[PDB]
Amino acid sequence: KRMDCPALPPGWKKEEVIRKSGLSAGKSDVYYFSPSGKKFRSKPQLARYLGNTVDLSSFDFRTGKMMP
DNA sequence: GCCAACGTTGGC
DNA sequence: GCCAACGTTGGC
Repeated sequence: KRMDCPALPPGWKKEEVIRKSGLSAGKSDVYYFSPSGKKFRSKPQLARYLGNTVDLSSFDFRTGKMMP
């Protein structure tokens, strides 16, 4: 399920999807959803949308935490 | 050797 | 044409 990510602005949720098939079966991808449902797949994609709203330079994309 | 990042595939 | 799932690799 999509769980709230406190490091990001209110309404931002993150979800982790285990791959089901193929040679990378078992690995996982992380996605974020904006307050309005829009899907982000990488830290630079989040960065382009959020801009000056929050400094994502210490943001660990995979876990959803600022790692100082 | 690993994986972030994002192109490509397959199904719709 | 859209998009979720998977392949792929340059940079580390």
